[PDB]
Amino acid sequence: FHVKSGLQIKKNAIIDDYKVTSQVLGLGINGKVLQIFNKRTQEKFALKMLQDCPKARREVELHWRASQCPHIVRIVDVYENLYAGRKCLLIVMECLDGGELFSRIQDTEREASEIMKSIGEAIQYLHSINIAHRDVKPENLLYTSKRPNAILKLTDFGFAKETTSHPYYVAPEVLGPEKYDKSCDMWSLGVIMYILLCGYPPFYSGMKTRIRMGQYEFPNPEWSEVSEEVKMLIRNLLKTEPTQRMTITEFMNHPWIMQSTKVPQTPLHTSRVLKED
Ligand SMILES: Nc1ncnc2c1ncn2[C@@H]1O[C@H](COP(=O)(O)OP(=O)(O)O)[C@@H](O)[C@H]1O
Repeated sequence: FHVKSGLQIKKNAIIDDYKVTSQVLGLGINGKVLQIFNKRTQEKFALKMLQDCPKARREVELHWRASQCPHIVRIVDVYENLYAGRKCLLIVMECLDGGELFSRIQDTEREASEIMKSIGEAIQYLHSINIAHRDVKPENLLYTSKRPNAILKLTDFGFAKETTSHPYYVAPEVLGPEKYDKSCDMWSLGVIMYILLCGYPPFYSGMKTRIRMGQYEFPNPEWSEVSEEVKMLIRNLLKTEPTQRMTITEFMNHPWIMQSTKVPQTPLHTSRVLKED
């Protein structure tokens, strides 16, 4: 009987259990994400502050329900305190330090693969529980440590969304209509995989067009040493039509992804280019 705990919105002042500092781990939509310390254990953690409101509690739940996944940043616990006469939602997160995906990179095809593989997993799990991130951009991919074995994790559920309301032989369609399709998630993947391998994004900067038109290239030299197999994989991800685009399940099985170990240590110009513009 495997069961994890349900989420609990703590009401006591976060200050008693934690020690909040002025350091800024970073900025964004909701504001500053401060670095905090756990008194009794003295470990560092990220603190996110949301206005308490229905939409917010939904996000938090989704993320908390997905923290059981290795490659998703974990929510240690959440508070509902009173901030400025305003009822807020304080979220404590494991503190990722390694830095954003591309940074670490700039600062082998096989490595690019392995990276794609973990991002894939972050998505496979979310989807396997009916959730679409819908904001899988590089920025939201931080490394745990600076160490060489740091692990990659996806974060930010400000747009996370439930795709499911309300017979061994029945088709997935019949199971019911679930919209908000995660396809974009698979698109974000292509973009990322692209950038990794060469150092720049597929669609450059009438860009909104080149996209809708779905017109890009694997410019030489950059892609001169890249397999048509790897190339073919980007294409099925970069399909302009959702329903035509590859599935997360089909991605995790594609050879390049499923067998990183056995993938060419062919160098990539990435860092260089990545640093050039
Ligand atoms: N758990 C974390 N560990 C380390 N840094 C974080 C963490 N969460 C957020 N950050 C920093 O704060 C910024 C805000 O991140 P994000 O989760 O995307 O929230 P939002 O997009 O709503 O601003 C990130 O770009 C990052 O630099």
